[PDB]
Amino acid sequence: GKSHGYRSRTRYMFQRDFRKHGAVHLSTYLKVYKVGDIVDIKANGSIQKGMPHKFYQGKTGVVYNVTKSSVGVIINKMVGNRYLEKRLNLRVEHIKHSKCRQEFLERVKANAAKRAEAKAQGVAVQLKRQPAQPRESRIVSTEGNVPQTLAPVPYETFI
Amino acid sequence: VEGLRRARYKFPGQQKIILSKKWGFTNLDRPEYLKKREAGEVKDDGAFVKFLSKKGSLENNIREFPEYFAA
Amino acid sequence: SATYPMQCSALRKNGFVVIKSRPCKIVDMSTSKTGKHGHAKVHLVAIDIFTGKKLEDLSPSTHNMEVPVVKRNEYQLLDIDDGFLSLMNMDGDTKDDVKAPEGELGDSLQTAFDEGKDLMVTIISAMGEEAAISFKEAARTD
Amino acid sequence: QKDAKSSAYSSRFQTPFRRRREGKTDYYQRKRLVTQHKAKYNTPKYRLVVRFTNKDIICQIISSTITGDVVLAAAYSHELPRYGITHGLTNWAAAYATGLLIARRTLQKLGLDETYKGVEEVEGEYELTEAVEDGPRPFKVFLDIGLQRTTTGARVFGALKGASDGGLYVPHSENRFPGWDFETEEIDPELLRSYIFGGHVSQYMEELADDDEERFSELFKGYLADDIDADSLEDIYTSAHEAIRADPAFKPTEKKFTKEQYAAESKKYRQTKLSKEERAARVAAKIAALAGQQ
Amino acid sequence: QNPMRDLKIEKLVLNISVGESGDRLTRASKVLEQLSGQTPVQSKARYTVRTFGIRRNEKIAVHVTVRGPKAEEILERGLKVKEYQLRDRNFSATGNFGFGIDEHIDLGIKYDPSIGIFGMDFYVVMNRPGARVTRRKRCKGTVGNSHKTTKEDTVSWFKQKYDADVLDK
RNA sequence: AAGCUCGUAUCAGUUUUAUGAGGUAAAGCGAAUGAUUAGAGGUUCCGGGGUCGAAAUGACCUUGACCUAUUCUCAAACUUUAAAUAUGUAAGAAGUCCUUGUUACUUAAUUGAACGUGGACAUUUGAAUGAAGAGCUUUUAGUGGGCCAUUUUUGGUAAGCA
RNA sequence: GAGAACAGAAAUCUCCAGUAGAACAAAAGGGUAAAAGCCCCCUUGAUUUUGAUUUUCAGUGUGAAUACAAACCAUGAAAGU
RNA sequence: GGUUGCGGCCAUAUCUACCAGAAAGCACCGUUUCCCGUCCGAUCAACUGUAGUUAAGCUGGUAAGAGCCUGACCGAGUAGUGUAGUGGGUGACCAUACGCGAAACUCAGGUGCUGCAAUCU
RNA sequence: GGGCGUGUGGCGUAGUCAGCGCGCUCCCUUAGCAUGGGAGAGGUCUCCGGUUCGAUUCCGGACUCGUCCGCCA
Repeated sequence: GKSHGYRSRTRYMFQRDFRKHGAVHLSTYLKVYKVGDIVDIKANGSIQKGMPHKFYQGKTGVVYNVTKSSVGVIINKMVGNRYLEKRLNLRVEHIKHSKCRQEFLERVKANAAKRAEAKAQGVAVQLKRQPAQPRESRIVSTEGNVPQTLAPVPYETFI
Repeated sequence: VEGLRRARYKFPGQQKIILSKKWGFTNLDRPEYLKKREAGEVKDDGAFVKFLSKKGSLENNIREFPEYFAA
Repeated sequence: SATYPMQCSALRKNGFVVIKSRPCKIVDMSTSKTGKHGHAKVHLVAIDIFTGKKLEDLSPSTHNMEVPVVKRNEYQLLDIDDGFLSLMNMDGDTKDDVKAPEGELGDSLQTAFDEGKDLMVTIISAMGEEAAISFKEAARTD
Repeated sequence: QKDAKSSAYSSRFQTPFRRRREGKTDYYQRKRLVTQHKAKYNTPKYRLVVRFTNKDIICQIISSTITGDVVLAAAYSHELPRYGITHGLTNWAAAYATGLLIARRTLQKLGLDETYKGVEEVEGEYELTEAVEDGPRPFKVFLDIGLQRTTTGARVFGALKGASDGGLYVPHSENRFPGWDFETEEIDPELLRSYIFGGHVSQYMEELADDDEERFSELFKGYLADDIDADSLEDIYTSAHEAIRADPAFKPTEKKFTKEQYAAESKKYRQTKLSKEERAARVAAKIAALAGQQ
Repeated sequence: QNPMRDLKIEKLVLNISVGESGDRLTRASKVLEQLSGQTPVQSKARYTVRTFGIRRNEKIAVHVTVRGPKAEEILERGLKVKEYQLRDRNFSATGNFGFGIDEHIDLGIKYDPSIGIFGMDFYVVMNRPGARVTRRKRCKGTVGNSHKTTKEDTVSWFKQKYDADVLDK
C-alpha cells in the first residue's frame, strides 16, 4: 500500500549536513525571542522533541507565545483556495530570527535619521528606494586601450 | 583505422574514427609529452606513467624522479 | 485469549484447528472449485489429539475457522500412583494433576518406571484440558 | 608505516569543539546549566564556577552571553594570605574560606550585604539562605563543578558550604558533605564543623607528629617554619572568617610593570612565522643542497 | 636527555584461564588470592563456543593486577622460575612484555592435594613517569613520541636490571 | 441569484530589493558506500600449484589474496559539491523614537514581559506596475465517466496502449 | 596490529591505532561518542484534571504526536530532566 | 605579548614527523591518617607544595607535508536549464533567438580569531 | 504456464542461531522364556552465496521430485 507517515520523504531534509553533526552550539539556546518576532523554521534532526512537520521547513512566521523551552509560531498555509492560520509549538533549536526583518528595521532607523537631519534644511529628502536605472552617458578613451580585433575560431577535435 | 572500420559494422548508429592529438593513452599533446619526457619528470609504470608535480614533500619528490632534479 | 481465528486457506498441514469444539490436528487438506464461476471449497480431515477420533469438515476458503493454542511442555517423572502422574518442573515446581495415559503409551511408561529409567514426559495443553503424549529417556545428566 | 592516516580519513574527519578537544568543558552539562526559561527573557543565570588546580582554588560567578561568558566577581585561594591563611591553600577548609570570600564579595558589590548576613555563627548544620519577607530575594547561584567527580567528602562541596554560609542562596542537599552517614540518612554536624575548622588536618598533624617525625619534617615543614601548631589553625580559620566578613573588597596587585613592559620581553621571546619569499628561498637552497648532487 | 625518563613497572597482571566454571575456578582464584595478597577478579565469557564448551557469561577466567614493589617481587619469583631467560618474541612493539609459566610449585607455594595444579600467565606493563596524561579525566592527552616506551628500551632495561639475557629467537 | 457595509482600500496566478529553505538536472569516484578494467611495487611465523630439493616457518618461478601509488568505466532506491524553473517572508500609521502607569507574572533588584497615558515624526508615508471598485454574508442549481497537444516522466518491444 | 602456559582461526589478559566503519527489540531511512551506545545505583511521570496545537483532513472522527497550566512524585550536589 | 579560569565561532583551530620554550602559571610530581572508591590510592577521594622536572602534557615554530579555508576573466559563459519558431533531421537528437548559469580541474594565497576576569619580567 | 509442498548417513525421520531410531559391523553377555549390553562404521543436513557468535535452522538465487490447477466463449 501507500505510505504517508509523519516523517515520510524526509530523508535528505532531516539529514544533518556534512561534518557538522553532533551536539548543537549554545548560541541557539542563548538567543532570545519575543512576541511579534519574525522567525525562519529549519528543523534540526539531532533534536527529536518539538520537531516541525515537513511542510513548515523553510517557512517564515510570527511568534505569538513564549514558553519554557519552545516558541509558538503562526504560519499561513494554503488549503484549497484560501490560507488558514496554523499555530506551531517548536523548540528553539528549530528556529532562528529572520535577517530581512532586521535589515528593514536598519533601513527604518537610517531613513528616520536622514529625514531628521534633512528636516533642518528642507532639501527634498527623496526617501523612497529606486530600482536600477539605465546607465547614463559616458566617454570611453583609447589611450593605452586601442581595440583588439577578434574573429571566430575554426573547428578542432580536442580529444 | 581499417580494424576500427571493420569493427564499426557490428554497432548500431553512427561512429567516427578520429586520430587523436594525444600521446598514447595519456592526456597531454605530442609535443607537450615530448618536452615533458626529455626532462626526468615522467617515470614509467606497468603500462601508464606517473608525472611530477610542484606540490608535496621534497624528500618523496627526490626519491622518486631523480633525473629532473639532476639538473 | 485461549483461541484465535484464522482463514481456511491460511491453514496448512500439521496445524491445529477447532472442529466441533475439539482441538484437532490436520492430516488432510483438499480444495475443489464449487462451480466453474465460484470459489473453491476446503475439505479438512483432522485427528483429535486427545481422543484420536477422525473429524472432517468442508467450508468456504474465505471462511474463518477457530484455532487453539497448543503448548507442549517438558517434565521429569517423580511417581506414578493411582493413575495420576507426578511431575517436576524446571525451578523445582511440582504438579500431580496430570492423569496417567491409558493406552500402550501408558503401559510402556508404567513398565519403564517399574524397571527404573529416568523418564522425560511431554504433556500438551489445549483449551483447558491436559494430557501426556510421549516419553523419552535422558541420555546425559543421569 | 603503521600509524598512517589517509587523505580520505583526514577529509571526512569532523573535529569536536575546541574546549572538548582540550578536555575542559562538558557541553552536555553546560547546556543544562546556562540555558534559561525563555519566558524569563534576558534574565542571566549565574554559576558559581569552582575549579581545583594544584596550589590554587578558583571560584568565579559567571553568566553567559553570546560573545562570551561574563564574570561578576572572582576569588582565588592565593589571596588568602591577605586574610591570614598561609598554608594548605587547597584543603577542604581553604575551599570553604574561598567560598565564603566570594559570597561576601558578591553581596557587597551587589549591595545585598546589609541584609542576608548568612551564617554568622557557624556550627555545621545544613540549611539554606531563606528569603526574608517584604524585601529582595537572596542571590541565587548554581554550581559548575565541571568534569570533577561528585563524591561524599569532595572539596567542591566545601566551596558550596562556604558560599552558602556566606549568604548566597545555592540549592543543595546535604548527602555529599563529610560526615554523612549512608545507612542512617542524616548529617553529622560536629564532623562537618571539625572539617570547616581544619580538624582532619590537625588530627593528622598530631597522630603523625607523635610517632613519625621525618614525615613531620618532610610535610608540614612550613608549619614548623611559621611555628603553627595543631590547635592554633582553628582560631586562624576563625580570624580568617571574621576578616572576610570585615572586608572582601579585593584590592588587586600592583603588577610591578606595565602590559607593554611584559609584552616587550614576551614578544622578544616568542618565535615568529616564516614568510613566503624566505620559504621559497629555503626550498630553493634545499633543492640546491640535496638534489644538487651534494 | 634523561631527568625522568626512567622506565618502571606500571603493573603486573596475572591471568589464569581454567576454561570452565566451578571448583577449578574457585581453586585457581584461591591460588591467585594467596599469591597476590588481594582478592582476584573473575572475567565473563564474551561468546558461546561449542569446541571449548563455553557459553556466554560463566566467569571462565580469573586474573589479578598487582602494582608496586610487591609486583616487582612476584616478577622476581617468576623470572627465577624462568631462569632469567626470555624469548625475543615475548617482548612487544609497545615495550610491554609477558611470559607464561606452568605450576605454582616452582613459585614455591607448596602443594595441597585439594587445590590441584594451575599454570599462570605473567604480563608486565612498562611506562615512564608522566603516564597520568592519558589516564586523567580532565585535559586528557596523548604521550609524545620521544617519551614513549619501546622494545629496544625495554630489552635494554631487562638486560641491565635483573642481570638477564634475552634469547635471539 | 439576492444582496449588505463602505468608497480607492487590511489588494494582485507580476516584477525589483533584502533574506530564507530545497537535494532534482549537472557533476564526482587518484572523496565515503556499492559496482568495476588493467598492469606496477611490496607482504609471507602470513596462501595455492609446479620445478630443484634428504627434508626444512627450504629455494626458484607461477597464480591467488592483502597493502601502497596509479589507471578505464558507472549508480532510481550512492554522494563532498550543486544549478535553472518553481517556493516562504519583509518593503511601516496596526510604524519608529522619547517619557512613565498597571500586575497576583518574572527578576537579586522598577530587572524584564505584555498592554497602556502623554509628546514628536505626514504626503517620496518609505520599491515598480496595475486596480477593472474593496470587503462580507445567505441560499441553491448542475457536476463528481473525461479526452487531446508541447515539455518532464512511469510500466511496456510497441501502440490511435495504460 | 603487536604480545602472554595449556590456548590453536575463534576462550582470558595487556598495549597501540581506531569519526563510528559498532550498538540502539523489529522493516527501512534519519539521529546519537565524557551519548541516545555498554555497565552500575535509585525508582515508577507507563500517575491525576480537563483544555490548546500538528499530521491525515471536510481543517470531521480515529490513531499517533507537540508545548503548556494546575497538582502529586522520581532522580541528581544542582541546573534541570 | 606569555599563562590560567570560564567561554563564542567550532580544523585558517585537525593530523603526521622534528625543534624550541626566559619569567609566571598550568602540568607531571611526593603521601595514605581522615571523607570516599577500586582486584589494584593506576583512575577517583583526601593531605602536603614539601623531595624533584621541563622528559611528557601544554604553547609556539618548521615541512616545494596530508587535510581544511579563501579567491581567480583557471576550466567555462562549458555542462545544465526557463521561454520561442509551420527551425534542421526518417529518427536518435541537434543548432539558433531572448535569459539564467554550475561542479570537477588548474593556479595563487592562508594555517586560528576573539570576549570577560586574574596574573606575569 | 503458474501455484503449493519436497529433498539429512544403509534406511528412516528430527531440530535450537549434525541428532537419534532401525539396520549394519565388531566385542562381550545370556540354561533361558527370550537374548541383552557396549563400542563403532556411517551424513557437502538438495546446492550456492550472504546474514548471524552460530545457520537444518534465517534470507537471496538455483536445482530435484511430488502434487493441484489451466475456465466461459
